[PDB]
Amino acid sequence: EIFELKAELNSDKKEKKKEAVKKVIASMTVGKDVSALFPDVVNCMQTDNLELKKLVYLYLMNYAKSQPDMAIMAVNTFVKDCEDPNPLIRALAVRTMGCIRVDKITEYLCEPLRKCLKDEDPYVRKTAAVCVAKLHDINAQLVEDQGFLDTLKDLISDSNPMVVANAVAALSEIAES
Amino acid sequence: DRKGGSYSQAAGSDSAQS
Amino acid sequence: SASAVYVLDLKGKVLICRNYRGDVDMSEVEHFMPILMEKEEEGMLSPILAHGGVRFMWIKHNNLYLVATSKKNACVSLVFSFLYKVVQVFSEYFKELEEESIRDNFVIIYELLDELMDFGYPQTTDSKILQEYITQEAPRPPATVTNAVSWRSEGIKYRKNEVFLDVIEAVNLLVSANGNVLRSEIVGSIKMRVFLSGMPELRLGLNDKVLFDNTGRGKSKSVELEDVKFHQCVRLSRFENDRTISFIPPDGEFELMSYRLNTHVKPLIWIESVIEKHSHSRIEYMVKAKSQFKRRSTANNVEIHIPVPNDADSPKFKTTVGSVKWVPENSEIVWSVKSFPGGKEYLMRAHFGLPSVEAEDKEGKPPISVKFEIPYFTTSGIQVRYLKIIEKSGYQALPWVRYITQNGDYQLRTQ
Amino acid sequence: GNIFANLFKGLFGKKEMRILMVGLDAAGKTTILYKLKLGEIVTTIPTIGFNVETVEYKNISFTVWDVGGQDKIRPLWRHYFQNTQGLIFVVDSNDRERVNEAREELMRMLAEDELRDAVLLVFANKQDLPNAMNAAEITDKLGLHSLRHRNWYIQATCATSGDGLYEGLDWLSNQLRNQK
Ligand SMILES: Nc1nc2c(ncn2[C@@H]2O[C@H](COP(=O)(O)OP(=O)(O)OP(=O)(O)O)[C@@H](O)[C@H]2O)c(=O)[nH]1
Ligand SMILES: [Mg+2]
Repeated sequence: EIFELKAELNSDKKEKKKEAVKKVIASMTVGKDVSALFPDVVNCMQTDNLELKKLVYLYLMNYAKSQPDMAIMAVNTFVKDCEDPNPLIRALAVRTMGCIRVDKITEYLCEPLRKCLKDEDPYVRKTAAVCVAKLHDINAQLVEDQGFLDTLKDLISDSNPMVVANAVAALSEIAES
Repeated sequence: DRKGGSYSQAAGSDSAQS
Repeated sequence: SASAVYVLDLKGKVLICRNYRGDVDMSEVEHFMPILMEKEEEGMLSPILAHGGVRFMWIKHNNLYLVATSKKNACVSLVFSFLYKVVQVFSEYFKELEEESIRDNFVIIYELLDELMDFGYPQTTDSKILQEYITQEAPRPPATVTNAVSWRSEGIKYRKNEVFLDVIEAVNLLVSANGNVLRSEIVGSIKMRVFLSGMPELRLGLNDKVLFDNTGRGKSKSVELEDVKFHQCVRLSRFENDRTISFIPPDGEFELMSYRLNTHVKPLIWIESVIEKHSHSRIEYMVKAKSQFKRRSTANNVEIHIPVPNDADSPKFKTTVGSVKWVPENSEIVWSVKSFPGGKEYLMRAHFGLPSVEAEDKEGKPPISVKFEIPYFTTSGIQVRYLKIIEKSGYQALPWVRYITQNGDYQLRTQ
Repeated sequence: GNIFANLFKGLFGKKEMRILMVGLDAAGKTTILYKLKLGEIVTTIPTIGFNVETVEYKNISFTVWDVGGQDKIRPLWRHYFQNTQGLIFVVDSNDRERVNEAREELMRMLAEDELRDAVLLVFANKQDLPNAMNAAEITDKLGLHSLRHRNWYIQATCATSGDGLYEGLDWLSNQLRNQK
């Protein structure tokens, strides 16, 4: 069971890796405590197919507070994914970075947030605006030190009305607290 | 045909209002 | 400001959960079922629950209740709108709303939940637009979401340019037991299935009372809609300036405009019902239905629901026209009529048995509901005048529209 | 059973093999991996996590898993020891004070009973400054000859130029593959 799943996830075949990821997602959704296998799925993270990357990101987000120590092995992957040409991959990475409830992980994520703040893609801009609000809610002092208030203020005065609305919502949420 | 009233073509604009 | 969007089941099991803010522990969902049971059992059950400092506001779907936990003073209206958008997206993607698809469409469901809302703030809600980025069977996101026009994908091409409209009428009448109508509201519904090539900018034109008065033609038949609600494609500024309805129709069927005004005309159907219920011996149903609608119109599938006794058994029906059936599941006389010519008069004489032993508790007086649906009938008198289909490429459109009249909240209070 | 498909695959090349990338931070590991994969000197930020890539040469897909030399990541090398067939060690001759730390880390990594079939692969990195030692002084200091039942090979590669990469690849192929 668990050993077979770990062996399947530690294989070199993508056809078995996708099935293992789907089974792990179903077990977590079915109500199975799969947080013990978080380090095993860490190796099978950098994959070309976006179908397994989303599942891995969701598992990490759902298994971030449970194993914060084992989550230290994902900063490099997030940094690498924060520069992919595809806007969808960058948006997913930005969303997953802000969803990680790790006190030792948000400190190193300031650079990707600053890089994605001025992204040309409106989806990337919206993802960065959401991640800024998430980080400010998680750590207001880190957000203030990073100087994201000035970037957020200039977001409303730019193009991309969806991105402007997202920035306004993030600023309202930050000012609410 | 179709239940609920047969479909009818619509105009383009108020021709009598210029 | 939802903290976690979760989907439960009829047994209290959470089919799927999607945390948005993470400020609420995932173990609070366990107390939602007992809290709902206590509220329902004491009459305090409400769609917005409260587990201490965390509020569980959600609505009941076809098979599961989409309860979304929240902790701060978030907008309950925003949460309800997000839940409605999610339900609409699921209906567009999944033809059925049951547990069979939750456990079978999790791969696409998780992706849709992640993409729809981030940090409790939704960003995309168009099923047609979202279908180009999340599929269950991924390229860059379409420019429609980034562009202002988020309800009309560019580059759509079709062999023909045919748009079918639907002027659906909802006749809602609240007739009191004294025989007078209290609430008589008719809500218009203009639903169009736009199927054209490109991104045409529809310019809908009708014989509106306000428009006729502004143009100076306030003397002909004009519909005086108390409330006119345009869709997302309809530009609010254009309608506010000079009643100009200019918008880009979407690709498929969608609700463009929904008129809503009170009606001061006589009911299209007059129902004269009598109840000669003897004391535990017998009962009589002298129901007479008179069609006050125009004779040229026929009410297809007339269904006048007559609430019969709950414990009535061995009934005999003496009617004139139409099929009358008593459904034990519903406990009422279904006055089913296939075609009802305008001005028709149907008389019925009910006769059913009753047990000698009286009922332990009262059951109330359910109202009599008519399910008449007469197409090609416009009671409000509103007629479509024009529909300006303009395209940059240039094409000859063939718009179509149909008028269907049905019974909405046409319930008649019993005596 | 029939092995006709295996023979047909081996007639045109079927073996791929694996490889590991370990060493101290700022040891030229990322640059070496980039040169092996692409062939250019790419400047990158320090490896907080790890880098995974593959190299296709001589009909063998040499998959390389770069591992950083961070203090908090030094004990994390045991995660890659499972299902690992190769291992390449990159030395840092430009850090005299870090030479002892690198030798201690290599000795600790060599003291695992699970990683026994992985032959030694010593790469002389930072072969561009006059202060760099030869291919024997570093080995003598590290005592690579005292590794019983371990096949070590010292090769000097210049990060700026890339010379010696072909010789190291040929030596690795000869050590891994024992056929014609
Ligand atoms: N100019 C120059 N610098 C070199 C050379 N060899 C190694 N370096 C230094 O070594 C570092 C190598 O970093 P990377 O190749 O990106 O990755 P790494 O070797 O794993 O180092 P970390 O990322 O810190 O773990 C560079 O930043 C250089 O400063 C060389 O031949 N020329
Ligand atoms: Mg490196």
